[PDB]
Amino acid sequence: APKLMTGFVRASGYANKVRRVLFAITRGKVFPEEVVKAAGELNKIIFEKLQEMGVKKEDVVRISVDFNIEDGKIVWNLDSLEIETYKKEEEEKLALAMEEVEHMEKMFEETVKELEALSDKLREISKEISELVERMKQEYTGLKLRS
Amino acid sequence: APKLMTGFVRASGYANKVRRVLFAITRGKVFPEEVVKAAGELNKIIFEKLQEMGVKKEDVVRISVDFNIEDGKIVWNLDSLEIETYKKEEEEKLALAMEEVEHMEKMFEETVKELEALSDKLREISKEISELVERMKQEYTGLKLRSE
Amino acid sequence: PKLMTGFVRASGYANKVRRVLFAITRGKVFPEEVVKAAGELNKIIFEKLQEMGVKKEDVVRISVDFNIEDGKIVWNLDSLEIETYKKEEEEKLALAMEEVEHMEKMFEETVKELEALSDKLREISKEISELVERMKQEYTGLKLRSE
Amino acid sequence: APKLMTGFVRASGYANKVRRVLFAITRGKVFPEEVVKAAGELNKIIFEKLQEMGVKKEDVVRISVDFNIEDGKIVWNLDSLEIETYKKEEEEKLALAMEEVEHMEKMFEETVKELEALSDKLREISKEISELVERMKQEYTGLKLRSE
Repeated sequence: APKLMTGFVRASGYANKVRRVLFAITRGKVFPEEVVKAAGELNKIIFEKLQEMGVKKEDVVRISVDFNIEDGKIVWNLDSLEIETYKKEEEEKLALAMEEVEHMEKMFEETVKELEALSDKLREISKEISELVERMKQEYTGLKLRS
Repeated sequence: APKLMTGFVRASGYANKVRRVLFAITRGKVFPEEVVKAAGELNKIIFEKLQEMGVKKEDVVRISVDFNIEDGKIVWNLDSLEIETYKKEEEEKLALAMEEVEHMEKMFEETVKELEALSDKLREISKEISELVERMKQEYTGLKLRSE
Repeated sequence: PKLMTGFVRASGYANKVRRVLFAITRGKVFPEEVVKAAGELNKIIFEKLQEMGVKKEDVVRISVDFNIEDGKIVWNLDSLEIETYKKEEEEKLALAMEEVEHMEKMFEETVKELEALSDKLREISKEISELVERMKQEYTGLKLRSE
Repeated sequence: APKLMTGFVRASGYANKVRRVLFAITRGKVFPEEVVKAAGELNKIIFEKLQEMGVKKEDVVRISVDFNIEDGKIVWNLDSLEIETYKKEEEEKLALAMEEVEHMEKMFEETVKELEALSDKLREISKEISELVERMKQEYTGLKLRSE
């Protein structure tokens, strides 16, 4: 029985961290659309639960839950889910450390956005090239076309 | 009334040349599907007129037809077609040129072949890379995804 | 100018310093100087860290001022200051940090994958440029790149 | 014995064609700089000779030369140099044909020019990407770097 776990994650972006782990865990087994929908459903549950524990933005949480993959759907036995909670005030040291993790992932996101912009510029060139190579075949040769 | 004319071309690769020229005079107005179809249709009509002339494959020929574009479609009155014939033995000098032409044009194809090989081999990476970026986005960021 | 690492497990403290050094200096110094300066201080730490008897599992905080001077990195060691946290004390913290390490190393594998592709690409590009030229030489009266 | 020959080529184009044929013939045997100098050297020699013959722009020529590769240089027996000329009024039919092959090859170049623009633009992204990858290595990982 496979198991999602987030480990120590600042509440601020617990939502992200479960999904991130969900993609990682189910890679290849399920379609991405399902991964988002599934994590979305759980994330909405752990939110209302987190409020019942009176959790603030700054606190650090922890998440364990079991799920099974069945004909390309992610189903979890919700009662196999457990949340641990850590008030910043109690574990001030850990709680800071977790803002540091957060900020260094926000920093990261800028880098990816850069990369995305390049890979985009590239598939663009790639298309324009491959497109043109054909346009030559047409006008300058008698080779087999793509028609 | 626009028109296609081929220019001096060896009988050997007459079929190719007419298709080459057609794309040219019709870029961005027609579709390749409609062009490749009409270029096969009109060159069959030439071929039956071509055996009718008794013209060999070492010879040289001039082709000029009128044509018209109708809602993306390609249409031509055939009694506008005009084929000139030039026997090898008569212009032994001319025919030798269209043979050297044809050879280098084929020699060119082999280079295009490698280019296509390169273009695709790239477009693979282009796609693998862009897809890896998504895979990163999903696993390592809170960024919006192709998926959502 | 001040590099600080914040909470990092003792094991990958080496990396963290350099990683951040690159970040802070980007553009201002050649990379060769970043590795040299980083390694120089990283040793100075390692030694000064053993004197305090720090295992690999413990967590640490490191702050040192430095100066960019005619393209070189100089730091006054006096400004350097190290906090040290025993796993025994912060069992909760030290886990979180180990958790980061695992994740950071999991990440390395993705990068390697990406490089693998960028390389395969640079190669393909170099070939295409190389071939495009060879076309110009054989089929055009165009100007070449050796005239 | 290696032997560069152009075949039928309009007077205007001779210059290129020989250089093109020299590259194609001596592939991987000599550095391009040598080829372009060598073609450069012969091409001026054949120009002088081409004026003596009184050849106009429109006429067609054929060229043959013997040459040998020595230590990475291209040397030719210049007395092996053999030219033929075909004034337009004599082969009026051939001259027009070689004119069309000229204008065609020029319509071609505008394409290679475009392709080149793309190849470059690409090479650039390759460089930018491949660099971005290194920056990630140094900033986000403890992997081995190009700087160790």
